Amino acid sequence: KKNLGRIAQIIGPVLDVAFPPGKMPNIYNALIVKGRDTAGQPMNVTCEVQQLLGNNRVRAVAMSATDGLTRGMEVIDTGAPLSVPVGGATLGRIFNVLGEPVDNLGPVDTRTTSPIHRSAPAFTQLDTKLSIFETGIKVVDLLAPYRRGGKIGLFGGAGVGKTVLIMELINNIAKAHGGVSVFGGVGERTREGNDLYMEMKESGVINEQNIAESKVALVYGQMNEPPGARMRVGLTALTMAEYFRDVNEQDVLLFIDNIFRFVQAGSEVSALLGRMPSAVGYQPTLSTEMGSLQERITSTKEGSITSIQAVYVPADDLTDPAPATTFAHLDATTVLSRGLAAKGIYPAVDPLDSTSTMLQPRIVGEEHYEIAQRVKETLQRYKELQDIIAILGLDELSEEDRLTVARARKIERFLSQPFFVAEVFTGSPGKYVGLAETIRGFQLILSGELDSLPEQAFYLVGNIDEATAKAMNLEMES
Amino acid sequence: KKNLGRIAQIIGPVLDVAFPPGKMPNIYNALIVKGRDTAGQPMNVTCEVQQLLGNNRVRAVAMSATDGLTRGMEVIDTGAPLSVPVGGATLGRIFNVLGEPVDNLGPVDTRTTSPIHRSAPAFTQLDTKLSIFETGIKVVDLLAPYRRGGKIGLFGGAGVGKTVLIMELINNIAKAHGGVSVFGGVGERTREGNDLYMEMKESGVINEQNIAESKVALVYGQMNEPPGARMRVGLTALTMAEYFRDVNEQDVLLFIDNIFRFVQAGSEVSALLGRMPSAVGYQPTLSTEMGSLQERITSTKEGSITSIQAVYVPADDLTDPAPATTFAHLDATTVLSRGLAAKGIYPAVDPLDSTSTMLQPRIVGEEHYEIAQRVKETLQRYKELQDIIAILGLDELSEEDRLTVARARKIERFLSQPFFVAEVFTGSPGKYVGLAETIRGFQLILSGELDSLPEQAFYLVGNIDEATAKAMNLEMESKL
Amino acid sequence: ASELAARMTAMSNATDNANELKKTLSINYNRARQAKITGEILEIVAGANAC
Amino acid sequence: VSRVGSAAQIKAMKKVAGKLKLELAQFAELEAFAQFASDLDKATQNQLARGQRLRELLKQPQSAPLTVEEQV
Amino acid sequence: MEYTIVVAETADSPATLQYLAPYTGAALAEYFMYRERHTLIIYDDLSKQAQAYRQMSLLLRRPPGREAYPGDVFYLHSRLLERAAKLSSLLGEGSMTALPIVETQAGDVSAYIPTNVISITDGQIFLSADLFNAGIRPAINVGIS
Amino acid sequence: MEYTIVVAETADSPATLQYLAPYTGAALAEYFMYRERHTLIIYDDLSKQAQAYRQMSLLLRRPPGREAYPGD
Ligand SMILES: Nc1ncnc2c1ncn2[C@@H]1O[C@H](COP(=O)(O)OP(=O)(O)O)[C@@H](O)[C@H]1O
Ligand SMILES: Nc1ncnc2c1ncn2[C@@H]1O[C@H](COP(=O)(O)OP(=O)(O)O)[C@@H](O)[C@H]1O
Ligand SMILES: [Mg+2]
Ligand SMILES: [Mg+2]
Repeated sequence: KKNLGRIAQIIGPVLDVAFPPGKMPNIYNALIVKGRDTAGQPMNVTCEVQQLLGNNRVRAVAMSATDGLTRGMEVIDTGAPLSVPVGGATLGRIFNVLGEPVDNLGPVDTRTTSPIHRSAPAFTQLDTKLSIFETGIKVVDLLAPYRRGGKIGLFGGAGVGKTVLIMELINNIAKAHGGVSVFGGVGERTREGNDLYMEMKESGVINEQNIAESKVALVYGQMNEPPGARMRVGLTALTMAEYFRDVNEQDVLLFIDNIFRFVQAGSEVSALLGRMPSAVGYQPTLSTEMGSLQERITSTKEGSITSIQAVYVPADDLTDPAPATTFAHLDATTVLSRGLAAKGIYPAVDPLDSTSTMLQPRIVGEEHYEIAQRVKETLQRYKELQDIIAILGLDELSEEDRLTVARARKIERFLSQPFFVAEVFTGSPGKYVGLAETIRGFQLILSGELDSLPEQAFYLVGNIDEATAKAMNLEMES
Repeated sequence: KKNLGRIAQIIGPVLDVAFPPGKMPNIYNALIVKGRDTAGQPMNVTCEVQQLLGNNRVRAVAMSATDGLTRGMEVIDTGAPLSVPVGGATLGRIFNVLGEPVDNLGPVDTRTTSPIHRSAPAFTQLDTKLSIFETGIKVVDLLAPYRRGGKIGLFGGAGVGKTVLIMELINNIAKAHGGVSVFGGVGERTREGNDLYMEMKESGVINEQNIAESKVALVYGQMNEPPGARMRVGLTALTMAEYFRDVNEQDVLLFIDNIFRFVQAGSEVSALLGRMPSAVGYQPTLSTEMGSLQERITSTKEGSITSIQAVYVPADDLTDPAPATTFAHLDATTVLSRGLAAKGIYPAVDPLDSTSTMLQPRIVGEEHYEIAQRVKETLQRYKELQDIIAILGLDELSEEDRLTVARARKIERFLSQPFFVAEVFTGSPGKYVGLAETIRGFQLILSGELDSLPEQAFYLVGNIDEATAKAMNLEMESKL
Repeated sequence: ASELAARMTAMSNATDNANELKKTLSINYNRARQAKITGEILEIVAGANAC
Repeated sequence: VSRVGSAAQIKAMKKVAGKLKLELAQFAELEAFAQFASDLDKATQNQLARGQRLRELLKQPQSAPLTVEEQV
Repeated sequence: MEYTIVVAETADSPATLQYLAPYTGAALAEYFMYRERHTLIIYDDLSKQAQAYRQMSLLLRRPPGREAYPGDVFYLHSRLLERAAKLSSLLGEGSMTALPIVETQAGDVSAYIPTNVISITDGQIFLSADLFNAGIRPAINVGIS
Repeated sequence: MEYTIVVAETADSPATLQYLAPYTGAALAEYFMYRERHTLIIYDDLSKQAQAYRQMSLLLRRPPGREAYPGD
């Protein structure tokens, strides 16, 4: 005997639903429109109450296409927020925003479901253990080491390598991970989700037979989806991540590509809700919508989520409010560059604009910390000299400033690395580089014992030994 | 107080007050709201009528904090604008916007009051005399001489030195000034308001033993005030400074810090008064407000007002419409640079952008004028060269251009000066420098008779005798 | 003559690096010029509707 | 910028560091100008030495504070 | 023109028909995709669809963003270009190669409309104007493409 | 922590509580300032107080100003 609504208005994906005066749905509750098409009757238009409007009327945002909805259809209030299946039944499965399987398999076991709107963990239940986390990448392990159990951001514009670098952090880590990984695809290419679903199966992670032993749950709301769906994809993936943290008490990896598209979709429907926008046309509730996602990610004293997010940066502008509101939530930010990707240095990580909480001597060690400083002191000094050498060139620099230019020109190429994922672009095989290899490889450039080698010997080699073996062939071949 | 109104809306500092249909307050009248405090006692909160709205209700901006007010409280209309007590009874006293004494002494005698809104003097009443007064400052007395009876701006961003310069003008001028001084603190720090009060006392200008034998009236409208109060602080201070001019017939100093906050406080309430924003988020009445206030500050035939006022320039952007409106009203703009303050050259007066209408040979003579041009020609020449000495170095210059570089290094240091008020920043005692000592010193740097001294000999010295005697100490300590 | 032609080579490369610089500074100015005007009016048209 | 100045210090610090702000500000002008000349004289070359020693005084490790004794 | 449909809007045409026409031409291309054929769709100026939808929504008094384009500008071109796909063998293996064309202003790849489509598209072919003026037709900048 | 109060509003909280967190802290500081104690208060991110106040005033439908911040 649920209360029954009628649709009053349809403006895009935003529906205004007229309810009886005694009973109104609460904010964030899900509504099921009856729905109708040419062939059949789909109840697959799920809504979500945003605003109570008055005159016994709510304002809801649809999670599907609203084409084919008529003013005056029956709307069913579910009485609860949007619930999603969680647990071991979600392992190996691709989901909608609505928690519904897309992978053309059997229906999921919905004995255990969970709402997508939950409060964050309490201040008491947090853990303060600062463990380092190794990724196999030379820019990442040296100059911005990642937080085991914390938020991590990959910043950069279009076509710089956020997706290729995030597929390297799945490749190096998620198979070596002792727990469940969760991928959340928010506003990305549906082709890229097809490749990841094949990369998981080919790597043995999503096994075709005995699918309940898979340790990856995929959640996809991509570019084609309506903007109300793409707001709630990240909350569907996060609800499934925080089941394994709270109930199964496992360490969880949470890859979300892209969380900018989570913001951009919340900006599009905020225009339809009639709200007064903030700077750059963004929604006024931007820091609260963004913080409602990121404060549910933090690790508890039961389990631990590590999230690696790709944050798209519009127009290469890190001062844009949607990149800027993300920086406050992150333990490590890996800013990718376009000027480095235009050179072909990959991963195109800006080594000075990429930061970390972890790069402190009580965490990384004293040997690691004193060399991460000396790389950044070298690349800062060469950053300052690129107005003198922009016009006059190298010829007018002093003996010391030419030596800092010479070493920093070798540091920048040894920061680059071939990836396993990028073996279909270049053909060269990727190299995992351990941190013990990374610290000693930059000890040699800063001590100057490899000043005789050419600079192209350091480009796209794993160890510093491969930079030595490449230096032979450039010196040998005549 | 026969008109009773009721509050219809409270949105921020702006009220809507509804009145009986025939009888309504005129614009700029003072509505006194019979509010109540946290105890339930009666507390008066004064508002000012901005616009009649129709349907027998006005829109009023409050001069106090509106938190605690209720839709439905009685609002009386006094039938008049804000009357402010003026006269000799207001000397050495600290006032609100409303003329109420802040400084925890006796009640002020309100037998002589003047309303805060009035018209500027007519075109017939303006005086024609173009006179210079001496400030003790080397950049000011050489390159932007201040007009007696004139309107002076100090332009610059936060932290370049507008307040230390205006505290130095109070130190140099207001002691030997013949008439009354009036400081209007508009939208600034209460520490700096308190700091000034102590400064008056140690200099004997508040004269705390025999009050109203003093020579200053202080009005403060500081940052913690609501924007309704900040709009009118300038007006209250000027209503005081116009009584001493008109009735008492004497020359008045009117220091205003800050005249940007008059413009900013109107901008905070303009969108709540219902106005569409003008360029850069400012009220569409920016230049009429600046104009209303500035026009009142003028020297007439009966008395004189010399206004020395700081203008805040947000983000060091002089193209902002709040400083850009102010430049037209002034007789000497003293633009302060942050490039010069980052070098430690203080007072950080940009001599190429600070100008005066008094720097004419018919006013200062041709000895002052010919060296004030040769200093500005030397520093303009060095401003053009800083690009190519950064790229190509000092060695590419001609020996004529290495010479005008080396003198402009030494002029720029010698424009700097230790202040009496800046002894806790310079670390060295301050210096009053006369105009003849200023003219004599820059004639020596330009001629080339001081080409042997190092450039740091001219840094923070008063006289040119102090620059050479500093150079003798730098030659002795070079041997040591 | 070798010194004065090394300098002529250096001042040729400096004046052509400064040409390539001046072009991309004129393009990056016009982007910032146009974005300033677009952002300035959209603050004004927002305030013109909000009253 | 500190808008209180040496009133916010003890007498010992004011006697020593009373001019240190404007000396480093004037040094940092002339260090940037000393890169523009090839052969510079000793009265500049002394002040470029003293200015680079006054910069080395001011560097600290994190959360290892200096007492006011150790600062004077 | 025995295997080509031309969907033609002009500049004299209204902004809605220029906003509409890529979705028309994509749905012509989906009739053959889901009938096991292979298809090739070209959009000449996705740049000019973005400015016609901007024209529409500023006349609709909708709050815009960067360069006065609205928020639905990404979803404009990603409804369109996610319809281009090599289909699986369970559907008959139709394909749709989409070649959109985006015009840049003095090579501004950081501009809002080129940067939205680069984040949708699988690759890009940079035609540069230094090469076209030098007679290096086709002016394909090989290293950046 | 023997002499420190920590007032914490994290970004999961609504904007009204982030707006009032410095006034919650400063009213605590004025308790000790007026009882003859000396107090230090750090507001870690005043810029985030203004963005919480921008959100409140734009959902109250107040007319915005520069960067859609309200005039006050
Ligand atoms: N490590 C790499 N080696 C070679 N090419 C790369 C590498 N990383 C990225 N790229 C190039 O950049 C292109 C776009 O990168 P992508 O991950 O799509 O960027 P974004 O995530 O910003 O969209 C890739 O198609 C690839 O050609
Ligand atoms: N004449 C001066 N001598 C030395 N330092 C100065 C001088 N003027 C300003 N300063 C420095 O600038 C700081 C701020 O200047 P202030 O007068 O407060 O300018 P504003 O009112 O624009 O902020 C002062 O605290 C002082 O450190
Ligand atoms: Mg990508
Ligand atoms: Mg000031």
